[PDB]
Amino acid sequence: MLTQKTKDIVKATAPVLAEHGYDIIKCFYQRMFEAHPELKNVFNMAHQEQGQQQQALARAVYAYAENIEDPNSLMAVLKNIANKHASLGVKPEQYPIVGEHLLAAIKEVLGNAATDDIISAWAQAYGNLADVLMGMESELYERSAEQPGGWKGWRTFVIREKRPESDVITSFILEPADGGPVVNFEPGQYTSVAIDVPALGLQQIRQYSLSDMPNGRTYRISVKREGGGPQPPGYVSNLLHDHVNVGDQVKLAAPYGSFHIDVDAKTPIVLISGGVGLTPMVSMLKVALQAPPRQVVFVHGARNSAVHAMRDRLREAAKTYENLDLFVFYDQPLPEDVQGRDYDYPGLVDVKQIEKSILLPDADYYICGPIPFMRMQHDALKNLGIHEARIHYEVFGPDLFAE
Ligand SMILES: Cc1cc2nc3c(=O)[nH]c(=O)nc-3n(C[C@H](O)[C@H](O)[C@H](O)COP(=O)(O)OP(=O)(O)OC[C@H]3O[C@@H](n4cnc5c(N)ncnc54)[C@H](O)[C@@H]3O)c2cc1C
Ligand code: HEM
Ligand code: NA
Repeated sequence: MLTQKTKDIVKATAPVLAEHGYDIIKCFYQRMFEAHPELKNVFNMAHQEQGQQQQALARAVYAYAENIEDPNSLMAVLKNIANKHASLGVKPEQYPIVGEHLLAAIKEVLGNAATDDIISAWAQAYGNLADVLMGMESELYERSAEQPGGWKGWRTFVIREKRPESDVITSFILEPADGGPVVNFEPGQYTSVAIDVPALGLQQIRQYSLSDMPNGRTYRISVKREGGGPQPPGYVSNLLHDHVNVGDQVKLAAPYGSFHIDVDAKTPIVLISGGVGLTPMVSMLKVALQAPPRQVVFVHGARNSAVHAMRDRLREAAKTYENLDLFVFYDQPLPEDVQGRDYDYPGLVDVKQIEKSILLPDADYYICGPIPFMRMQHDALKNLGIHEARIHYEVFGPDLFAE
């Protein structure tokens, strides 16, 4: 457990670790994979643009420093990570390995700046976070195992049907190879597909949202073909499209993810969507509009009228359900689009213009859409005094630029 002095060192040096985030992880991967090549089967071997990783890593460091004094908020941010780990199959025995190589990388990259007190402070941080995560992950693993149709680790599934949806999206209907029941899931949750990639000679793992509603015997995932041209094609999405066919088998993780409506609660729900179309959003919409009345507000952030399927399905739902408010934003409306009728406000979703409508007592906020969009709204809500534990966001579905 961290003493106040230790916490002060972490807070004072976070800006420096953030600064070298990308160089640190780059060196970390290099060291760890030479010592433990087996771990390449769990980590994503696809290279990402330096600029984006740096941003993401810097944000992670600042998030820790910002919530280190608030255990309630820290646990909130950690539960999203615990779920991702459970899906990937992260084990307790792997924490010491990651810790060693990560600390060696920090010391190497920081050079002079890496004093003895700084390394020890972050070594304690790592140890504390590892302790907490392992426990949370242990609980998740345990809960799944004891669920009807649940399991731990990988379970083999067979592709029953493969249905092309468009020129880039294809759906896969999966059934367990053992023909037994499959554990339920909540819309918003995902599974992880573990598959060998010939080009790499390694196994790779990727998450995919679970489509529709649970039926006790099959799952459906919708996969968008990634990459091409300027961008090197994605490994798993193209592999699934071109080389995984009806009859083949893949390994799946049991459902995980903290992003999903709590159908037990009776508090208000605020949904902020920045591009996600009817997939699997109608499933989550259904849950939100379930019995009995719950105060629901939907904020649809679209570009304009070109694609307006989600916009209409919503006005359809808003027409019927009484406790439902809908707002539409167009970041680049058309000449034929006129405020007050085709939409409510221009530009990207700006919660500041509908504060009266979203500042509901005891509300939970669910945000989906592009990653940059989700971060933006998350931060906007924090500025309005909303607690971390009340903000929920996650990559949801095959196309975050649907409408
Ligand atoms: C919780 C969750 C749910 C998800 N749900 C869905 C879903 O329902 N449907 C879906 O389609 N996807 C979903 N995803 C995304 C999915 O997990 C994969 O990320 C996606 O399929 C792409 O994987 P890949 O193996 O094809 O690409 P990777 O090989 O991982 O490549 C990733 C990207 O990097 C680009 N790239 C590759 N090499 C380089 C390089 N050297 N320099 C620069 N750029 C490069 C690739 O073109 C691609 O765009 C979800 C993700 C999460 C976290
Ligand atoms: C105290 C230690 C740890 C912390 C704080 C940590 C934190 C994180 C964070 C913030 C993410 C991204 C979360 C997200 O995208 O939602 C992540 C991803 C990941 N973590 Fe953990 N993690 C820790 C330990 C581990 C360990 C021990 C392993 C196991 C080998 C591991 C494997 C992964 C993998 C594979 C990913 C996915 C990204 C990728 O493929 O590179 N993590 N971790
Ligand atoms: Na070690």
